[PDB]
Amino acid sequence: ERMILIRGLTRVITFDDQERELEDADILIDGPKIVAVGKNLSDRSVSRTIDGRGMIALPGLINSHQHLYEGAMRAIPQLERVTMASWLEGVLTRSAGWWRDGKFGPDVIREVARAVLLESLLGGITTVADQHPFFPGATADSYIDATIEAATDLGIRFHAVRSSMTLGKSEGGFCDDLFVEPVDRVVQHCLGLIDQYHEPEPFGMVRIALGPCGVTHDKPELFEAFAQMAADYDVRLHTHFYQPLDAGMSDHLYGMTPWRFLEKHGWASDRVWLAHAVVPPREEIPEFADAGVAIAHLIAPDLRLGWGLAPIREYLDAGITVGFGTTGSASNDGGNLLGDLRLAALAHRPADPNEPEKWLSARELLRMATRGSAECLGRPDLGVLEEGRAADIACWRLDGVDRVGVHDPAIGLIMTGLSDRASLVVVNGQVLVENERPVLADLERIVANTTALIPK
Ligand SMILES: [Zn+2]
Repeated sequence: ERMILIRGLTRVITFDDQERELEDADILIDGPKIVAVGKNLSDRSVSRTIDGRGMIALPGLINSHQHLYEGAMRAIPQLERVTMASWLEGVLTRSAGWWRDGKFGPDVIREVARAVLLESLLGGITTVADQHPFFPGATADSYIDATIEAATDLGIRFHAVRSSMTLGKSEGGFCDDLFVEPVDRVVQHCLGLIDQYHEPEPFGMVRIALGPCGVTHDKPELFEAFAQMAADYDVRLHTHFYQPLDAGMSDHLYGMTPWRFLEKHGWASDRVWLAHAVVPPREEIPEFADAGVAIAHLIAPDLRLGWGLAPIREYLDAGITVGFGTTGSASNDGGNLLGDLRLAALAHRPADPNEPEKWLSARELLRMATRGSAECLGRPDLGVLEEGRAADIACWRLDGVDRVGVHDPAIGLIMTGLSDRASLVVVNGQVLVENERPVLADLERIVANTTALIPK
């Protein structure tokens, strides 16, 4: 009261239940929450007014699938053109080698996370779900502590997804037994993280989720423990889903499809969101919907790894929640969620060359990146510019020379531009970016410090 007023925004995209948009309108903020969205709001109890003229405001973008530690693994010549098998082997080899050489402990990961998460804020991303699977040694080291610390320092909203690779090469697994933890170690560790960090209240800034790498990378016992843990502590469940080699490997290991696996081990529920979902059998999609599972579309790695086009239109037709994410920077290789939406806008269209009404629109993509992702993460308090939701807001300027001649500013955010840099970004009511610059973080100092720590 002590309120913040963003006045005169040229366009507001709400993604509320009526899909309202507004022009020349205001957003009124008090503490962590939005008070009003509308024309000519009162500045009676306002301590600060921000000039929104020439900007478009959206809900803060929500990256429902990251791997922050991979920020250290960008643009590696040997991984430029690689199929999954070679790629995965190259990432595991590097994370294991750097770690054993003392170059990749929680303290390095903290600063790599700080850089990728600051990038995220600067890209208009106000919540990130990071899935960290790398816990070498005889004790679960403090990598998630490190990412939470970075996220907390920056003030970005954060879901830490505790991942693993519990299926050993012995038992038909992919990875070296250095990455393989006993299921009880993983379960024990997750219990402690929930107790220490999880903020279940509305507008909570740190949440914990439980996330096996996959149906063919983790023991079915882990899936069931997590299903129990999620019901008892009311947290959510995350895993990869229907990557191209999965159906065959699942059949080989278990004689069932990946979806049947999930059903059998307690994961066919509305506690679950699923990464990629590139190549499910079409017949199972109605079952996804009936179960209430959510799907995060990840166009950039699906393309980069040569996997192709997830049936997103089919998911939307079926009423399935669709969110959006970047995955990690070893398979993207950036954290630029907004830019990746352009990739999706365009790459999907050749699959349906004569039915353009099937193509994903700009507004559908922006909805996936905000409300959709919010729903993946089970956050009814995010992803929507309306009274009562979190004051998580991302705004871009529309008056650049590269956006001249744009007729619809929302389509324009996808279809035009030299830069995806946000102008104004608010998280939990706190202004963190203004004039395309961090207001509390030392951008240059963060770059210098993290750069020095990247393994060479
Ligand atoms: Zn992933």
